[PDB]
Amino acid sequence: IEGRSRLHRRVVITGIGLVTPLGVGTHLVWDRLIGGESGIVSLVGEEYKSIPCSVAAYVPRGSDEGQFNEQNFVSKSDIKSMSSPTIMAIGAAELAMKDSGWHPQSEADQVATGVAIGMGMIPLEVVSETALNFQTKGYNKVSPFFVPKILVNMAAGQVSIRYKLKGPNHAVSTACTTGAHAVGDSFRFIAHGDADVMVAGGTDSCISPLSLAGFSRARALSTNSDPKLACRPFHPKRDGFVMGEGAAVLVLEEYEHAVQRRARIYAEVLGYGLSGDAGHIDPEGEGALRCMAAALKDAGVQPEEISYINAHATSTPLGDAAENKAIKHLFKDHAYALAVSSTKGATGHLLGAAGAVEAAFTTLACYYQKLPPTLNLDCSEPEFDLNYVPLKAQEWKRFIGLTNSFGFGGTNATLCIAGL
Amino acid sequence: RSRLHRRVVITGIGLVTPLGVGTHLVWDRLIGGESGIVSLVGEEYKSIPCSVAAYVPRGSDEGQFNEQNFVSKSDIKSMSSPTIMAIGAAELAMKDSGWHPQSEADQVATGVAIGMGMIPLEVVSETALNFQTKGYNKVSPFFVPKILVNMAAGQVSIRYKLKGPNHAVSTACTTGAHAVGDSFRFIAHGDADVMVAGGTDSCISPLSLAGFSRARALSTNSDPKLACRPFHPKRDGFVMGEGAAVLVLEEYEHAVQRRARIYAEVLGYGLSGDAGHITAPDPEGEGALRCMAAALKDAGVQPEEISYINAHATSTPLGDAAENKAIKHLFKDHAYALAVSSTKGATGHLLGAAGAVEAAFTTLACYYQKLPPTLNLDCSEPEFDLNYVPLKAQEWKTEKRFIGLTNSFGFGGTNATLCIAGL
Ligand SMILES: [N+]
Ligand SMILES: [N+]
Repeated sequence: IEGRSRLHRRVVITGIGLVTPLGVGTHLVWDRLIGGESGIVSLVGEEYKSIPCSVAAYVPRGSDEGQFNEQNFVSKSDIKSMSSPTIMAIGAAELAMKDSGWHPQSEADQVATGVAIGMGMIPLEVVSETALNFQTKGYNKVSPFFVPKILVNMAAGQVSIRYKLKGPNHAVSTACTTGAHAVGDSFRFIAHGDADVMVAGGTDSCISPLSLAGFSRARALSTNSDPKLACRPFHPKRDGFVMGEGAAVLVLEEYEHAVQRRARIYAEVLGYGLSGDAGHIDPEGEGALRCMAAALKDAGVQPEEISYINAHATSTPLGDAAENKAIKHLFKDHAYALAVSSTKGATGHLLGAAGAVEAAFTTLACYYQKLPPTLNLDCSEPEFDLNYVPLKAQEWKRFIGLTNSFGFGGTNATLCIAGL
Repeated sequence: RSRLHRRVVITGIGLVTPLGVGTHLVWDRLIGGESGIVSLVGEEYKSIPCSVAAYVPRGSDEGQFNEQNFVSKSDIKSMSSPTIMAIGAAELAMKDSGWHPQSEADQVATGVAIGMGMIPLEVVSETALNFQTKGYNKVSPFFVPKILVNMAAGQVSIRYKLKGPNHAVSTACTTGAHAVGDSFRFIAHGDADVMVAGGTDSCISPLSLAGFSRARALSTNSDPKLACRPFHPKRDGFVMGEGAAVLVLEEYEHAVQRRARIYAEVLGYGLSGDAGHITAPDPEGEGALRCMAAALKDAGVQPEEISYINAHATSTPLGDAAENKAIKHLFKDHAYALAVSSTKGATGHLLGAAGAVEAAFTTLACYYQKLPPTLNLDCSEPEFDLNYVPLKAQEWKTEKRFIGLTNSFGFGGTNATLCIAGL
């Protein structure tokens, strides 16, 4: 009546695929990130005069190495029935499986491999254009692919079909927290015995006048016209986030499964914490504290064992300060022994993909024992007195990291990830 | 390493459906063989092949949905129709459960997992027009919240002080089952002691119905009395419904200590992907077989112990047959000794809420040991030779444990099954 004990398995990360404003491809992206590079640029197009915002972080497109070329992954015929985020997700999943050396062929390997890829927001423009087409050209001009193009779970569905992944098929949609939940849920499915491998992550492409209008009106997007300075987490002059686009996918695998096939293992997922603010759609950051605490409890590790936090910090006056507070309250005097950085200066806020790209960055920090910098942080206010890895990457017991994702609607998640 | 896997029970249900509002009222009408499927009305729906749907009945009578009972007039303009229905369903579920967290400890011990299959499309297109015409300054600050899938779970959490795990899935027709299954796993794992779990969807509009008709998913039958008929020779697509279902899941000892009324125990949860087609089901039903088997394995139950299956069967030619094939394959000779029914003839297909409403029906089936019928099933092809509880409700008494399955299969080939049992 109190329950039964069951085997709870260890879970590792063996592959990473990245489609980001810093570029495409695992170690290329990590190099640029560590080298202090950024993908934030000025918005181009006449359609953007209607909005106060003038910057964003785009995925670089083209045929050079490190650029995104859709035609490498999908046919011209597929591009009509798939949204841009779905295409980005297929690219990232392909690169992740290649990075892992996992290409399931047998029925047993296919059924043992699932997919958990989330999306924060559906493609607004596709809905917008179809509505107008329906109203002016009639029913029979609506694409038969409209529904399959606009469902949140379609990226996970398409990756499953493309790579014949037949295990659990799951898609979360929790705004900025989306990518973190996808990795955590996958971790849990594997530990529980539902799958031996999970292809997990997040994707989003929300850069459009309407989307940016919506976010400008509902939250704080920076109005800074200088793309080199717009996004500055923890900085006195921070004034809102910068929208990015992209997809990040990780291959999670049961430990003995990985060892048996002699996979290269980046890191171990130790813990997963979740909480709700239950406040507003909190300057003390209580929700953030409870979520980090939950991840520590899940991992069975003490606060003093943590050496690195990849912060959610999106460059907002209230948000960055609340997270800083939650960190200080939880870690107390140990807060001064660890390092904290936000990589959003480099990628922008990738929304649905943010938690996944940052889980990948934390995974690589564990692997390389090196910390990506917080860009643009040349000074700080008294309350910001921690080591935020300002400007330049730093070299760095077991290496244990946390990565935080806090989303619209008060939904919070933290992942605890460690070196092996 | 081994870890404690706690037991999880259902202590409250709140239903907002085309059959009406209020869990036990809806159950009585379902068992009595009622349906909420009606004809569409208005020039707005001209030119679209589908002319039927299932609406939540609105008004101030018993069993009717009155928005004002749950959200204030000013709060309406800040949230979508699905969000409002989820708030209503959640309020009813927590009232049914007798769970209303007050202390910080009870608040942090209680989370929310409510999903949505699809955001109402009309807010996007209307806002787009408003933005193109009146400009930036007239775009609502609530537009983003209205189009985020996770906003139902967020609003329910704020409104009811739920500070535990805050989670939202969006897996089309499988949404509601995932929300319940994920909550089960969170409780069993120790992340929360109580979860407010379910699904909501309210997206019957010209554009949505045009979309699903173009994908060739919907019934083209103009007769609402006959349009939806799972397992029937003349089935020709599903009927879109709307609504919300919320269930209160709770750790077993937690429920016992407070003397909660316990409907049923959640035993198991299984998941799979067809990896076949983005909208069409695997004709072999291999995906369905796999998530049912996975549910039984999670539950520690043998096929021969299952007495009832609440089928996904939405009344499509290929879908219904593929599921029938999966049950026959998995259960073998025992397929003829269990009962299977689809309640979509009564509620329509509630999309994001379907897996949650049908988890609720399966739970009540366990509690009452009575099986809701498949409507409109007056005859069948030779391949449909099982007991589909045709037309009229059946009592299902056993001296052994009543154990049921509920299936949800969605676009994208995403499958889930829940295993729920009497106590
Ligand atoms: N993060
Ligand atoms: N079902």
